[PDB]
Amino acid sequence: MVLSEGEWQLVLHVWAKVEADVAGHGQDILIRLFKSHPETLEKFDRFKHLKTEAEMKASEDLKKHGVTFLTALGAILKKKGHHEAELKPLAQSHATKHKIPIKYLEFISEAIIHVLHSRHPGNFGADAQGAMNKALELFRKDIAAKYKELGYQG
Ligand code: HEM
Repeated sequence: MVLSEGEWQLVLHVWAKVEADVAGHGQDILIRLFKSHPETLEKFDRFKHLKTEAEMKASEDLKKHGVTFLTALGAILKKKGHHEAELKPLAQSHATKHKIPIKYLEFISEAIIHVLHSRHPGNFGADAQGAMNKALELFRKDIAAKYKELGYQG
């Protein structure tokens, strides 16, 4: 699939706001993911033991990982579709080291869209949400094809 330049502008316009508080957004997103789909928390051997949302908020480690994850996703969205290099090392680790099924990438996509809707309603109307959703669908599609080349799932 190919986004238009007007669709990438809606995605990078709301991302510019996210980047004013990277740690905050990375933390909200992971917590939302772990609350909504608790099974995903099991894939993190470093966080697995956190029992409540209050424990998750207080975790400095979780907050450091939210920064790492969001910064890597930002770098991919700023490429505007030309992200092949950035996707290779990410596909290799998530398929072979971490073993993250595509279904979980769909769950985190849902958590990203929930948090931006919540924190940025004026910049995340229907058209902006449709463009972000396309950008994450493009990312999931490319990653799924790389997973299949690497021998995982498909
Ligand atoms: C937009 C999607 C995602 C991005 C951009 C992202 C990026 C990252 C990055 C940059 C790292 C550190 C380097 C590496 O190991 O590759 C990482 C680590 C990891 N990721 Fe992801 N990731 C994504 C989705 C997920 C999903 C949905 C899960 C689990 C449900 C997941 C589980 C992990 C785990 C288990 C690690 C290791 C954490 C630790 O022990 O250090 N990732 N991820």
